[PDB]
Amino acid sequence: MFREMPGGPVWRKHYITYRINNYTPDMNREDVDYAIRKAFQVWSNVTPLKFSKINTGMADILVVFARGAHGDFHAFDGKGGILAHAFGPGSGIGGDAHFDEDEFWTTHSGGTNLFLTAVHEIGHSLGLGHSSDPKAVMFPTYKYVDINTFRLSADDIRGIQSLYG
Ligand SMILES: CC(C)[C@H](NS(=O)(=O)c1ccc2c(c1)sc1ccccc12)C(=O)O
Ligand SMILES: [Zn+2]
Ligand SMILES: [Zn+2]
Repeated sequence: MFREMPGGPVWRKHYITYRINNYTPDMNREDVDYAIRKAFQVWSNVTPLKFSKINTGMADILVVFARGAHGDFHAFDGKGGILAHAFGPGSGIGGDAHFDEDEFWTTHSGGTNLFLTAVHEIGHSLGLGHSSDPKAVMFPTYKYVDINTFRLSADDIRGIQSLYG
């Protein structure tokens, strides 16, 4: 009762497209796109895939930020608890996930880093289950650092390598 698995854009588990039809009026909107472009790269760097964003149309997964609530989902509980969410990516209005802005963000980091989190969120995208504790970017602030200082560990590399490149 869920075998359904369609896809409009280049969907083949190999290439995943991401589109941001919205951001949030509080910080450089470009800093939200740039880091997302540098984030999807972290994966291509260690994978022979190709993730690209279309200027307009339908993308494998739609990203949208908001605060308080946004119709979809049972609405965020507020600041705390969860920091992000991700629904089964593959169904029509399913991949079009949304990020919880109910918290205080800052491109300068400090609070909740969206960059480090970026690579984490994508982890679920590639149906990547969770590990035990291999100091993976999953761990809370495994390596809290700027976006240009972002670096993976040999342990986090032992998880993805499971694909053999
Ligand atoms: C959605 C939720 C159940 C869970 N994610 S989480 O617990 O919200 C979760 C897990 C990892 C990280 C954050 C939030 S915030 C952050 C900053 C830097 C690096 C890592 C992370 C999940 O992995 O599915
Ligand atoms: Zn949402
Ligand atoms: Zn995770």
